[PDB]
Amino acid sequence: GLFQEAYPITCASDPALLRSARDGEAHARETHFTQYLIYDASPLKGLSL
Amino acid sequence: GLFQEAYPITCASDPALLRSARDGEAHARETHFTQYLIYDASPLKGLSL
Repeated sequence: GLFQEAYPITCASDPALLRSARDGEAHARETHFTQYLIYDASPLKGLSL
Repeated sequence: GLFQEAYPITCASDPALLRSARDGEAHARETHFTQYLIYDASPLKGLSL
């Protein structure tokens, strides 16, 4: 409410391309032909869940 | 004012190429067919910001 912001989380368009989330964003597949990923950017990044 | 110089920052032609510059210049893509990338050369390099 104070910042008027909203954090994205670990999400993509394929369960195929969701596989490269369990290694961090080092080699996370951002983009195949249309299939797009957005890594987690949040206070909740890197945490237990 | 003394050196008459100008430091280049991390900049590239493709957001394809920019993603590879994030984790260090060891395996960063310098260039492509006609695309090109400039790694950071600056007093600011290595820093948090």
